[PDB]
Amino acid sequence: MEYLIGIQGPDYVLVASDRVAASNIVQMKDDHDKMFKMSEKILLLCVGEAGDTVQFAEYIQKNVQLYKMRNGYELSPTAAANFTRRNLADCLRSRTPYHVNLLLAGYDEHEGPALYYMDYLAALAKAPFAAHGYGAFLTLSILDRYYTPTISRERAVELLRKCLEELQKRFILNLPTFSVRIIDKNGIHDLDNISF
Amino acid sequence: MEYLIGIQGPDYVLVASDRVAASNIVQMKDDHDKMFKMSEKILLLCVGEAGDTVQFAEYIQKNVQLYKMRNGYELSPTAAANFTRRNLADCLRSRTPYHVNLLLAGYDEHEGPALYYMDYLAALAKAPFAAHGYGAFLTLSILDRYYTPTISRERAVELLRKCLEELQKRFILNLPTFSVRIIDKNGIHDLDNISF
Amino acid sequence: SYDRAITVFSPDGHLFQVEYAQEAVKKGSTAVGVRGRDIVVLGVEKKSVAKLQDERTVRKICALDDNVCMAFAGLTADARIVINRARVECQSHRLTVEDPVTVEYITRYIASLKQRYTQSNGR
Amino acid sequence: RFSPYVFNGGTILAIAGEDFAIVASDTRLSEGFSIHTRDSPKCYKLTDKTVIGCSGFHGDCLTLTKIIEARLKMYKHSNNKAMTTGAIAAMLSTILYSRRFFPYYVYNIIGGLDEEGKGAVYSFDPVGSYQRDSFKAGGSASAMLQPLLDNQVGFKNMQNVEHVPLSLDRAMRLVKDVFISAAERDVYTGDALRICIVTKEGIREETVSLRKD
Amino acid sequence: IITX
Amino acid sequence: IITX
Amino acid sequence: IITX
Amino acid sequence: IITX
Amino acid sequence: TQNPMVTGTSVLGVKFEGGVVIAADMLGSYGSLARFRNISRIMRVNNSTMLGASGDYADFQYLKQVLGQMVIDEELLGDGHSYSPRAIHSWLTRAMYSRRSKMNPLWNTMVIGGYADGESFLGYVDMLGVAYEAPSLATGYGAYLAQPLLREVLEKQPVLSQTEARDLVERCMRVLYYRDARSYNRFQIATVTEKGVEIEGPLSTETNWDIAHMIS
Amino acid sequence: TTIMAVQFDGGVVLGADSRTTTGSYIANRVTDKLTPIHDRIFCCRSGSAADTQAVADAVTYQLGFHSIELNEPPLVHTAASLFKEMCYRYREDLMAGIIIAGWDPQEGGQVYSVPMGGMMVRQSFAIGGSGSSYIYGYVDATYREGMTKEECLQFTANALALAMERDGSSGGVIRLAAIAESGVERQVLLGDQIPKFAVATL
Amino acid sequence: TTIMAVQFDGGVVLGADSRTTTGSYIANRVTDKLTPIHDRIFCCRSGSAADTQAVADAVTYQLGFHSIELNEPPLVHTAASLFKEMCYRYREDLMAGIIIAGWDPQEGGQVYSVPMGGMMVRQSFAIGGSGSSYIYGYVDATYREGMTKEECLQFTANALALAMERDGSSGGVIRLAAIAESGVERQVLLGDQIPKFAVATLP
Amino acid sequence: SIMSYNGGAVMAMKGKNCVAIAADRRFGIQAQMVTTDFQKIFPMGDRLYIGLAGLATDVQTVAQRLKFRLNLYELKEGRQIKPYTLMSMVANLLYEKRFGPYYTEPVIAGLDPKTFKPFICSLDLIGCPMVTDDFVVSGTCAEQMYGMCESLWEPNMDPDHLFETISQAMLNAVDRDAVSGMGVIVHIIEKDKITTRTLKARMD
Amino acid sequence: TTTLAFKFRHGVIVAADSRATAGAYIASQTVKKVIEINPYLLGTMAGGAADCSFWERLLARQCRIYELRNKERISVAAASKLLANMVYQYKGMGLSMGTMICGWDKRGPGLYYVDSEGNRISGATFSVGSGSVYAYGVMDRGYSYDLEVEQAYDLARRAIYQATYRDAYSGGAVNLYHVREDGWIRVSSDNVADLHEKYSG
Amino acid sequence: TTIAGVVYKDGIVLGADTRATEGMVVADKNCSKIHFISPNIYCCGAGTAADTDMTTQLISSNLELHSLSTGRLPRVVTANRMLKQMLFRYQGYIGAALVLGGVDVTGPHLYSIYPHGSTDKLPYVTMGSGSLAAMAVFEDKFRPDMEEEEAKNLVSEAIAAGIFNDLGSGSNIDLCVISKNKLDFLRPYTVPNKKGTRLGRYRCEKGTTAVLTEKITPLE
Ligand SMILES: [Cl-]
Ligand SMILES: [Cl-]
Ligand SMILES: [Cl-]
Ligand SMILES: [Cl-]
Ligand SMILES: [Cl-]
Ligand SMILES: [Cl-]
Ligand SMILES: [Cl-]
Ligand SMILES: [Cl-]
Ligand SMILES: [Cl-]
Ligand SMILES: [Cl-]
Ligand SMILES: [Cl-]
Ligand SMILES: [Cl-]
Ligand SMILES: [Cl-]
Ligand SMILES: [Cl-]
Ligand SMILES: [Cl-]
Ligand SMILES: [Cl-]
Ligand SMILES: [Cl-]
Ligand SMILES: [Cl-]
Ligand SMILES: [Cl-]
Ligand SMILES: [Cl-]
Ligand SMILES: [Cl-]
Ligand SMILES: [Cl-]
Ligand SMILES: [K+]
Ligand SMILES: [K+]
Ligand SMILES: [K+]
Ligand SMILES: [Mg+2]
Ligand SMILES: [Mg+2]
Ligand SMILES: [Mg+2]
Ligand SMILES: [Mg+2]
Ligand SMILES: [Mg+2]
Ligand SMILES: [Mg+2]
Ligand SMILES: [Mg+2]
Repeated sequence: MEYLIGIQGPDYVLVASDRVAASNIVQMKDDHDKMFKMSEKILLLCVGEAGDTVQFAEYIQKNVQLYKMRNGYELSPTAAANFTRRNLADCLRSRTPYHVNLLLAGYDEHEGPALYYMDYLAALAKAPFAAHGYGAFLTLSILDRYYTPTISRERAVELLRKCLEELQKRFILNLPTFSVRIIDKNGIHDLDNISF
Repeated sequence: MEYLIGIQGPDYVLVASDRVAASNIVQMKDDHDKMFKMSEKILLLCVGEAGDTVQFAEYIQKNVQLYKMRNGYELSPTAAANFTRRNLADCLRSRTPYHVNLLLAGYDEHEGPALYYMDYLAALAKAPFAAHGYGAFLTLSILDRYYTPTISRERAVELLRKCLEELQKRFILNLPTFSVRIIDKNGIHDLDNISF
Repeated sequence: SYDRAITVFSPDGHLFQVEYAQEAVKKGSTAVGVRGRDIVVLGVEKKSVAKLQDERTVRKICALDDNVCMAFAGLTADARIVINRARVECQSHRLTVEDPVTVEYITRYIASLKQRYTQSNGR
Repeated sequence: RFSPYVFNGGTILAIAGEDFAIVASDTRLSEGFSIHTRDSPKCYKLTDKTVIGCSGFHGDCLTLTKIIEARLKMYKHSNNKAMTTGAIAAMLSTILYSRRFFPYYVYNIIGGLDEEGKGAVYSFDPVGSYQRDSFKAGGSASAMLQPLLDNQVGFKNMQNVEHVPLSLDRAMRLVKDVFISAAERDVYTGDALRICIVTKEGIREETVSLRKD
Repeated sequence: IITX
Repeated sequence: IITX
Repeated sequence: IITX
Repeated sequence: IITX
Repeated sequence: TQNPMVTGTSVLGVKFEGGVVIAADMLGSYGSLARFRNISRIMRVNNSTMLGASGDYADFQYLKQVLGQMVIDEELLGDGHSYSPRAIHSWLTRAMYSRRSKMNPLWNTMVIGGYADGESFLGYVDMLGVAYEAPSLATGYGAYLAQPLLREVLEKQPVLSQTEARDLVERCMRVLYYRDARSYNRFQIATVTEKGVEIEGPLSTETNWDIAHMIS
Repeated sequence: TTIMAVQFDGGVVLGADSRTTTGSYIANRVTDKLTPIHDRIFCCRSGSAADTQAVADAVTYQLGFHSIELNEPPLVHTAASLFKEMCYRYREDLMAGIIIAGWDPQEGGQVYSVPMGGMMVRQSFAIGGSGSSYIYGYVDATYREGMTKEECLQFTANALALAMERDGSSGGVIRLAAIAESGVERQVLLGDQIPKFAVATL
Repeated sequence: TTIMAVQFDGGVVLGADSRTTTGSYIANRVTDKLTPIHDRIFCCRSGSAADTQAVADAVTYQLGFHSIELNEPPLVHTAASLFKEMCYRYREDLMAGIIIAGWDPQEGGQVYSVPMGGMMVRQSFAIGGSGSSYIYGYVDATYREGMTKEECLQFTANALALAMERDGSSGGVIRLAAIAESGVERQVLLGDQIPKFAVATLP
Repeated sequence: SIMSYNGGAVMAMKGKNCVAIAADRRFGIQAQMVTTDFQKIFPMGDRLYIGLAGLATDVQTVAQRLKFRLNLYELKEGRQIKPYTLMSMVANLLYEKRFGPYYTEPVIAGLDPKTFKPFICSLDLIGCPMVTDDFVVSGTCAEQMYGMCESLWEPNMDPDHLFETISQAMLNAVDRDAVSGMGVIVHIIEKDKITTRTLKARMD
Repeated sequence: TTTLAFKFRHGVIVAADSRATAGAYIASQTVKKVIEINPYLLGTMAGGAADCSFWERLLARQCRIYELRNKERISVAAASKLLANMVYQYKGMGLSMGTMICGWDKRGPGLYYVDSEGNRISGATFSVGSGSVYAYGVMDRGYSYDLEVEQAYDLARRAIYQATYRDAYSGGAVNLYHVREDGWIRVSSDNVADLHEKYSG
Repeated sequence: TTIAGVVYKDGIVLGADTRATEGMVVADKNCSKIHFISPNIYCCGAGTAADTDMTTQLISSNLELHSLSTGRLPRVVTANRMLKQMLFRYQGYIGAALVLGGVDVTGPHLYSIYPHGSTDKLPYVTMGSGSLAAMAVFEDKFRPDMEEEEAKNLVSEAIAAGIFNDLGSGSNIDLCVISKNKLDFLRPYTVPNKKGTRLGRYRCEKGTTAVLTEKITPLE
């Protein structure tokens, strides 16, 4: 069961997500990616019910790309986050609700870096850091303890590693590997996977 | 959720069990022992519902020890296995059933080594090898593939390690360490824990 | 069920059934105990001797647990009962306290078992 | 499904002073949308030093207080002294737990003097969880009463205010105000407020009118 | 009733 | 509800 | 069951 | 939902 | 009783200066069927105490049997002590509570009326052991229809005479005949005073149906 | 509720009690359950008050328009048919037990039952409503072929008085109506005017 | 089932239909629901056949022993009381609607109803069973104070005939019994002997 | 319960020539706090604010969709909307969802844009409006809030006394509710200015 | 509720919040969740309040009788087992108790987790209650057997504090105890409001 | 809620209490339950508050349309029809229980209307949780052709009965008197319930509440 985490520093956002696709008692994939590139400076990390997660994420993705094509410039992270919310919330009492939980991370030339939390009910909240899944229960207090708003990215990767180690130690699920990415002025960078 | 495994060779029985005590989403203990010494040449490995497992195992344990004290010699593994079954089966339609699953491993001077499987309903079966828990679903086919009745103990520890590796790879639970013991003509020996 | 008071007081404060039980002890084979510096020894008289006896089956020294044993003198049938009751109790202590009994603990238990049989109906 | 419970309402309150205790309750007994009676207090005298307030299911209120009365006489007969406030509280905890699997649907607050002559309040859940408090509301309107007491008696969320001792007059003005405010909003709380003041001189009784609607 |  |  |  |  | 069978509706009671009056119709309903149209739902307990019962009539008959045997038992002693109305009320609370606590209630709601040592007694007990006293009582639909009238009078004038209390009870019994679909216009009135317990009946109220021509 | 209608030579008699209940509270003690659908066609209503009122208003509309179109008085069988159609079509959504009775120049005095489910059947006399259970025997023993109008009125008031005595769900006043070529005659039997039968005291 | 009993001066008349049903199959068309409890005390049985038979057998035993002990004929009120006690105590486990009727030298002809739940009440006449719903009106309109025995028999047969006509759960033959000081007179009204009332075909 | 899922509390309070509106700052999902600066009070005009406690998703949707309707109204009419007219607008919006409602119970606080007369009201979740001359409350600790308001509120309070009263009613009310708090924010609305404060408050 | 305990070189630390609730209503902020079984044994309370208080008070009764009968301190293992065997009879009847039995005996520092489901386990560290997941996070990242005493007090206190921050059902004050070889001591009671002032990214 | 109506010699008297509840808590102490339908027709509302508000408003609005078109004073039957047909359509899901009263060219008329769409035309009616209390007063004391002040006394007595015996009802008594010549909307008619006075004062002075952040935003 799926883990997402985001940490926002002064001029970047660091994100990570587990790489397991599970079904019943087995892991079916150990190199799963739960991150979707919306634009050059926006990632959407999506977990939840099978079918709903990809169908939702990819629909947002294609619409954000379509906006770039119609207008010649990209949606801001905040505008993409509110676009995502509008859709989720509009669908909530419909025949086709989506049971998904998300983080949206991004960098905007003018507002700087941003992290957004959204649950399946479509409550949207901006946050300095956040996490989804059962693993969040073990790791949010670790983030509260060590995070500061000035945290550098070297140290954010270290803080992230403490959280992922806590999951190795204490969480009952076998989540052995994680995707790590970071967003800043120069776009989306892939960092090395964190593995055990 | 708990894993037990037993492999019987020509003159020994090799057993192992996971070392996790879980509660909700967390592991609460990583050095848990699921094995109970009944006598000099008998181990009882017990898993199942909290409370029931220890209460059942220790009641059997004390009664097997009491038999040694009353009579000056020990119950055979077969007799202890049938004693254990009688109790479980007698309690099955009572006010106080025990939701436990077991292996009983032992060595008898005359019948040689023996492995016994028992589920909570109290069906008792002798077997050349066996396993309990969800992990058994991933490991029993590995035992069917490589086990032979003449298997040496060096090779049985290797076969066991393939099973435990399969749980690292493929099982959705985090079972990082295992108790390993072996029983032969000279009693019960502790082998090194198998860890990851 | 038989409720007769068997052990009762006699006029000068005696409990005659207990005294008579003591007389049964005095007719039993002699048993001796010595507490050494780092050893403890129990020795006991004959039983019968007798060439046709199987020595093993009539021992009057008996393990209660791994760390406690006992010898007795008196009615051997009565002893067997007491011994088994103690053997059961040693296992209940181990169950509820996860230590072996102290020797005092199990002595104290045997003693109160005996006392009960001097103040209970039908026995 | 016959149900053995029914909610009959009632709000209770106790305050501990330095040399006094107050136990207060409204007098309305309800059932459904109806009033059974306007004059059914929830305070019960236990000793010269101890008063108990009870609300919830009235059937249990009656039964429990009669049990307590019997247990106090039994105690006095075995031990040749009246039960202390603290001993009553400790005993009541065990009585409530004896029915852990079929509870007395009662909310209890004990107010009295302790052995040094000082105010003592003990508050209970239906299965006997309890502790000592400086002040406590219970029953129907407790969520209305408690916060104001936290603020005004506990001095909570207030800066630059001297934490003076609670006078009887001020304790008394508070008790009347919180019940009058509860009477505005909780439909169960009304008719009359009954106040018992426990001191070394004994137990006296004030009563004030509440809204009848 | 109450929980901790 | 309301009947006759 | 069987009635009158 | 408020009632009258 | 888990499921009541033949049942009775409201019982009314009101204190007056020198006594207590209670009223109850004479009907045992079987669901909506008015099955037994001439049953008493009032019991003389002893000289100072009377009892009226709503709910399951077979449970009331059991209480009558038990309580009747208790007063005999006591009379046998000829010792100068009698169960006061208050004591009977207490006993009844305990018995109801006790039966409730075994999950096997007696399916009744009751009004005890009495007069002893110059004081009027009026008390209520239900099937759960809820019990209290009050100047007027009304069980069942009477709680909704009769009690508002009773308490409105008693506020303007707490101390009623016997004939005032009687006229007020007749008025209430009229309203109940008009608005309770399980009521019946054949009732008893029972009065306790210094002189003991009288049960009058069968009684009927006058009714008005002028409104049948005001379909307005 | 108890409702009843009887055919005589030249007309019909209809009757109802006047009780409307919610649970066992009486929301109306003087209800008028005999509703006019046309000049000489009435329905007696039992079951849901909301349902029977709505259905009766709808049939009244349907029949009034029909009658203007044809420029003739409506047939009683046509009123019954319109009730039947609506009560059958909406049987799963309605709780309505109806008696339609009246007079027309073609077939004279007629009584039709449209019970729950929405069948329709013509009858010499009909009874319906909760209280009707308590008078099947009585009406089976009393009904005579060839009763006069006054006899039908007496028979009706008796039967309803008996039902009202026993059914908690019936009561109040008896409303009667007689319908013939000459018109509609309505009346109320109340209080002492309602036929009396002793409670059988010992 | 429909059952009925009527008091007259000197005795009682009892009546029942003869139908026993399971669902809507008729397991017995000629059931005898009027069972003798003593020489001059009968019960009429409705509800569960098993329950009313077992209860009636038990009361018969209780009353027969009581009667030998006292060496006197039993009171009708005593038979009714025994029925009441058992039907009330076991009300949650029984489905029984009983009429007890008979004669004794002390109080003469008496009818007691013990309906489900186990109350007991004495009545001039009583009716019970599923079919009794359809004759409340009729008996309320027909019953007269002071009826002779023959009038009570006619009244009873009429009422039961009417109920049997309408109640699917009643039917078959009418069984009657008259009980007085002189003894018990039983009879069956069957076929054309059962009172007839026209189905109201259309003019 | 749906309304206890995110928790939260708002109240509003009337003074002489001024109003106050206040809200807790917690955004949580059952036991878990996610965030401690979540917006529940939204401007609807320079002197007119709506506070929404309830399910967080609908707190946002109602605020946003109300804004949609409000902006159109003001462009189309000549003018800034009156407090009473905003209430009717909200009422209408919520009652459209009568048979599947938004899970929020708004409170409105403002001054009339011409008279500057104080206005407060609240609405239930299907749009029953409720105007008062003292105070309104809404959220998981409504009984707590009622207790504080009924005991502290007085008529004709000035901006400084109104601030203290609404702050004390909020802080003490939410300190008795597990799922409300993590901060309190207060807006005081005057003719000539808006004063916005966060309070020193328990963070447990 | 949040409670925790851990063994280290210098004994066993035991800490708890002080909140009690009835649903979302905060019933108390002043509950003592650490119970003094005897001068060298503590018990902790999470779950139903009445259930914990009653059964741990009964444990205390039983440990004292034991001491009077046997003329010696009951062991941490035996005391925890008395509690396990008492509650086992009541499984599935709705008791809600999650406790830690903390002491120092002939085997050194002792710590058992015991609950109403039937679990009884020994271990180095535990956290129990609605807030336990939040406390495990910080406790686990700061724990070591060779913690200096004051560092261990800081860790326990911070772990509870952080649990009170995230978990709606924990709060009030942090109460901290230390079981040493010659008995337990009460180290501190700090209100969470005062701790927030102090801490500390 | 307790609502009620009476036909008197010259008109209608409607009555209502003023309490509104959310569960077993009072949300509003002075809520208005007697609604304008037309200048000569009013309607008391009980049940789901939003439903009674929106149902009476809609029908009033459609009657204004109707009377604008006809140039005539609206009839009580018309209001009754419109309400009942709507309520019936919604199958009881609109929880509106109404007492409709007015005066038209055919005289005074009073109806009760239920959520499922049944109506009763009667000379006195009551609705709401306090309706049996109010109805007991009407059965005890109503006479035909009462004078205005008698009718007003009787209706206020009936509402009072609800107020004091029903936990659902409370606060003030409102009346509306409608005749051929007059409309008196009497809000409040009676205030039988008052809050007690505050014995102690909690005037917390400036600085008592600690503040973390402040922003002043000036306006025009
Ligand atoms: Cl051991
Ligand atoms: Cl009768
Ligand atoms: Cl009597
Ligand atoms: Cl109607
Ligand atoms: Cl019908
Ligand atoms: Cl039908
Ligand atoms: Cl009907
Ligand atoms: Cl009626
Ligand atoms: Cl047959
Ligand atoms: Cl049979
Ligand atoms: Cl026999
Ligand atoms: Cl019956
Ligand atoms: Cl019967
Ligand atoms: Cl039957
Ligand atoms: Cl919209
Ligand atoms: Cl504390
Ligand atoms: Cl012990
Ligand atoms: Cl362990
Ligand atoms: Cl917890
Ligand atoms: Cl630290
Ligand atoms: Cl109309
Ligand atoms: Cl209502
Ligand atoms: K109130
Ligand atoms: K009737
Ligand atoms: K038949
Ligand atoms: Mg789907
Ligand atoms: Mg079990
Ligand atoms: Mg009221
Ligand atoms: Mg319908
Ligand atoms: Mg049976
Ligand atoms: Mg809070
Ligand atoms: Mg917290």
